[PDB]
Amino acid sequence: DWNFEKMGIGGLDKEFSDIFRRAFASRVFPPEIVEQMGCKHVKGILLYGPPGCGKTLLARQIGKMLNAREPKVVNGPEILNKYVGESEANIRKLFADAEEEQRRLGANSGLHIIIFDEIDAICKQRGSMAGSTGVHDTVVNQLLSKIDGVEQLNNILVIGMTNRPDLIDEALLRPGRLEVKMEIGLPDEKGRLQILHIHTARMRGHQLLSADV
Amino acid sequence: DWNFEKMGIGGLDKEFSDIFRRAFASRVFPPEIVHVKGILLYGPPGCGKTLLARQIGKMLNAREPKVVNGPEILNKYVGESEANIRKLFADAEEEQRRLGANSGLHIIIFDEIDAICKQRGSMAGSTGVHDTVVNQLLSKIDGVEQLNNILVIGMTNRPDLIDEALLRPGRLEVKMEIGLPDEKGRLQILHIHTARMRGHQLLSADVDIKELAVETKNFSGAELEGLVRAAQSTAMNRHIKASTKVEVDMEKAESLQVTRGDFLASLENDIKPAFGTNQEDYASYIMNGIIKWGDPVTRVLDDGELLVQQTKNSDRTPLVSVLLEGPPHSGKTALAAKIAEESNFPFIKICSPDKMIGFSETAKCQAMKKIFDDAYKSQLSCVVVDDIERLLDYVPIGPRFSNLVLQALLVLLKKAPPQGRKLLIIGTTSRKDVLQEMEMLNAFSTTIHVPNIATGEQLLEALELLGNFKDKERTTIAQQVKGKKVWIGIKKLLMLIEMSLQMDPEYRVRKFLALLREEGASP
Amino acid sequence: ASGIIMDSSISKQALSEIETRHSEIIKLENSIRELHD
Amino acid sequence: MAEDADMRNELEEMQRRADQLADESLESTRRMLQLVEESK
Ligand SMILES: Nc1ncnc2c1ncn2[C@@H]1O[C@H](COP(=O)(O)OP(=O)(O)OP(=O)(O)O)[C@@H](O)[C@H]1O
Ligand SMILES: Nc1ncnc2c1ncn2[C@@H]1O[C@H](COP(=O)(O)OP(=O)(O)OP(=O)(O)O)[C@@H](O)[C@H]1O
Ligand SMILES: Nc1ncnc2c1ncn2[C@@H]1O[C@H](COP(=O)(O)OP(=O)(O)OP(=O)(O)O)[C@@H](O)[C@H]1O
Repeated sequence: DWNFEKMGIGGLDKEFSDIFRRAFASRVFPPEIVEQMGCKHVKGILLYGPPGCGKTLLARQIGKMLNAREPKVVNGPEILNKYVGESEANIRKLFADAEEEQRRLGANSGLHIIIFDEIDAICKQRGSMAGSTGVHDTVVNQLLSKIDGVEQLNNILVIGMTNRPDLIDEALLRPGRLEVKMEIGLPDEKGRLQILHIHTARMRGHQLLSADV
Repeated sequence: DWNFEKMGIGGLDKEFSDIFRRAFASRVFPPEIVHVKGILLYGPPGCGKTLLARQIGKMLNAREPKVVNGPEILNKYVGESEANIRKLFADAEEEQRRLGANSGLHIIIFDEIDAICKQRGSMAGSTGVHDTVVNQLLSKIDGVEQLNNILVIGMTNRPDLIDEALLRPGRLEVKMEIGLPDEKGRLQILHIHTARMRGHQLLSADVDIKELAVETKNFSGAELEGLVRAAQSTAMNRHIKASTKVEVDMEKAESLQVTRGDFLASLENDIKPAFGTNQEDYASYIMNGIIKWGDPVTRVLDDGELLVQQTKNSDRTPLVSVLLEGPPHSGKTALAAKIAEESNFPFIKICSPDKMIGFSETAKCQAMKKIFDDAYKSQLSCVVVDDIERLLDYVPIGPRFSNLVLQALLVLLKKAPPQGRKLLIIGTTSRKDVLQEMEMLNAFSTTIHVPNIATGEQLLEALELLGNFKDKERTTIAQQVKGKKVWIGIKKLLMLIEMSLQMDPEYRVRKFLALLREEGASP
Repeated sequence: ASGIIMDSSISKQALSEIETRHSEIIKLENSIRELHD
Repeated sequence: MAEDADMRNELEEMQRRADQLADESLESTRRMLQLVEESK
C-alpha cells in the first residue's frame, strides 16, 4: 500500500526519481540476475540545502514506506557522555541488531534504517578543535570503523542531513560510505503550484474555500 | 599465491613484490642457513589497505588473525584497559614457551590505530589513560621479553597523527605508501570488475575499455567501482517503471545490456573525480583570428620572425626586447599573442592587468616578480606585457602614477638570466608620448609600428574578407568612398558592422555610412 | 598577546574494587543462631 | 533518560550497595558479638 500521490512531497520529483534509481533498484530487482551481476547495495544517503525545503519530510516519508523494522532516530548530539570512553559504547549500540541478524539469517536479512539528524554536530574534521578533551576524534573514528570495517555488514542504510556540507570530514564521503548526496533548494512556478495544491486539498474537500480563489 | 592479481588487487604489483621480498623472506628462507614485527600502511582513503590486510592474513598458513575495531579497549574503570590489552598476547606467550623458535606466527590487526596512539592525552583526561595505554602497548610489544612469533599491522588514513615514538626501530620497521593507481591499473581494475559481465556476454561490444581508462583521471578503485555500479543501476532501472506501483516486464528483461551511453551518462551526470582541474584561457585573447586586410601585417610578422631567430641563434645577447606602438583600437594585443604563439618556445605566458583588480602596488610587484622568476627556469622563453599604461595606472591629471611598479619594470628589463639561457620580452602600449618622458622607451631595443586603415580599398577588402554587404550596397559604398579619407581601426570597424545590421534592409547602408561619417576623422 | 581561555572536563569511576563478597556474612550468623537455639 | 538514566541508576545503586551492605555487615557483627557474649 504505497503511491507517490499519498506522499505529501511536491516540487521534488527529479530528486525522488534519482534516489529510487540509485538506491532501491538493486533490492527490487529479482535476486537471480542481481547475483549473476555480483553488485553491492548502497549504504548511505546525504541531503543538504538552505534552511527548510524538504529534508526531514523526505527522510521521514522514505523511512515510512519500506516494510522494514522501525528506524532508529538520533536527535542532534545526544550520544556524548561525561565518562571516559562511553560515547563509543552508545555508538556501537546502534549497529547491534544488524550484526546479530546477519549471523543468524545468513544473507536473507531484512533492512535496518538509521536516521542521523544534524550529522554536522558529531562528525567534524579530525583534529580541527583545540579544546582540552579528545572525545570527538574517538567518536568519529569509531563511526568510520563500524560503518564499513573488516567484517562486511550489508543490511543497513544510513541517512544524514545538514545545513553545512563542507564541514564533514572527507573520509566519511568516499564512494562506499555515503555516496548518493543530494541538494534540496527553492522551488519554481510549477513547484509552488504543486505545494499550494497539496496544502489546500482538505479545505476544498468540504467547500470551505470561496469560489473566487 | 604470488599471482599479484588473483586476489582482485591492482596497481600495487611492484609494492606487493617488495612486501614479499622484505616481509616474509626470512620465513620463506630455509632455517638451516639462518625477523620483522612491525608493519605500517598509509594512503588516501579508498586505496585497498583492508584488502591487503585480509589477503595477507589469508596467505600465510597461521592462526586466524585477531582484530580490534578502533577504540574497543577504553573503559570507565581504572585498570581495565591494561587487562584488556594484555588479554591479547596470552596465546603468543604460551606458544613461545611451548615451542621455542618453532612457535606459529601470529597476526594482530589494529584497525584505525590513530584512536589509541596520539601525542599524549589531554590534561583533562582525569589521568594518563591514553599515555598509560600507549606505554603498556609499547612495553608489551617492545618488552624485555623478546618474542619472534607475532606480527602487528597498522592502518591509518592520516599518518601525521601517529606518535613518532612508535615509528622507531624494533616497533614499526616496514612502512608502506598506497597511492593512486595508474592507467594500466585502471584497466586492470575495470577488467577485474567486468569479468563477471564478460562471462555472460551482457556487455555491448560498442564499449572500448581503453577509452574509459583514458577518460577516468584521478580515480581511485572505489570511485571506479561506484561508476560501474551507477552504470549497472541505470541499465537495470531502464526496465523498471514504478510511479503508480512497482512493475517489471519480466519478458524484455533478458537483454539487459549495458551500453557505452550508460557509462557516459554515469560519468557526466552523477560522479565527480574529487580533484581540481587546471584552467587554460590563453585562447580567449584571439576571438576573431587574423585577416590580411593589407601589407603591414606581413611586415610586422616578418620582423617578429627575425627577432625570434636572432634571440634563438645569438651568442652574447641573451636578452632582447621590442615595443609595439600604435593608435587606440588598432589590434595590438592580438598580433603580439600571435607572434608569441608562432615562436613555439617551451615556456610562454601573458601578463595582463585583467587579473589584478583592487591590488595595491606591492601585490603587483610581487606578481610580476613571481612570473619572471618562473620564466627564469626554462632554457629559452618569451614573455609579453600588454597595456603598460594601465599597469602603472596613469591619469592625465597631475599626472599621477605608481613609482614602485615603474622602477620594478625598469630594473627587470635589463637583468640577464642565468648562464646559458635566453629570454624574450614583448611590450605593447598605445600612447608613446608618455613612456618617452619617463625614460622607459630607451630600455627597449627597438620599436615596431601598427597603422590604421587609411584607404577605401583596404576598407572594402576587409569588408570582403568579412562578407556582409554585396552588390549595390558595396557599389554605393565605393562610389561614396573613392574620393574621401578613412581613418578607422579594425575593432571599431567590427563594432560598426555589428551596429548597422539591426534595422531594415532599406536603411542599413544609410545608417552604416552615417555612423562611418560620424566616427571618421583625421590625425 | 592573545589569551584568556577556558576548558571542559570529564571523570572516571575509579572505585572498581568489589564489595559484595565481604558483605555475605549472613550464613555465619545463621550457624551461630542454630548454636544458640 | 534512556542510557544516561541507566548509567546514573547503575552508579547510584553501586554507591548504595557499597554503603548499605557495609552497614548491614557491621550490624550482623554487632549481633554476633552480643549473642556470643550472652551464651557464657
Ligand atoms: N516541498 C514541500 N511539500 C510539502 N510540504 C512542505 C514542503 N516543504 C516544506 N513543507 C512543509 O513545511 C515543513 C518544513 O519542515 P521540514 O521538516 O521540511 O524542514 P527542514 O528542511 O528539515 O528544516 P531545517 O531548515 O531545520 O533543516 C514541512 O514539514 C511541511 O510541513
Ligand atoms: N586497487 C583496488 N582494487 C580493487 N578494489 C579496489 C581497489 N581500490 C579500491 N577498491 C575497492 O574499494 C574498497 C576498498 O576499500 P577498503 O574497505 O578495502 O579499505 P580502504 O580503502 O583502506 O578504506 P578507507 O577509505 O576507510 O581508508 C573495496 O570496495 C574495493 O573493492
Ligand atoms: N588583422 C587583425 N589584426 C588585429 N586584430 C584583428 C585582426 N583581425 C581581426 N582582429 C580582431 O580584432 C580585435 C582586436 O582587438 P584588440 O584588443 O587586439 O585591440 P587593441 O588595439 O589592442 O585594444 P585597446 O585599445 O583596448 O588596447 C580582436 O578581436 C582580434 O581578434
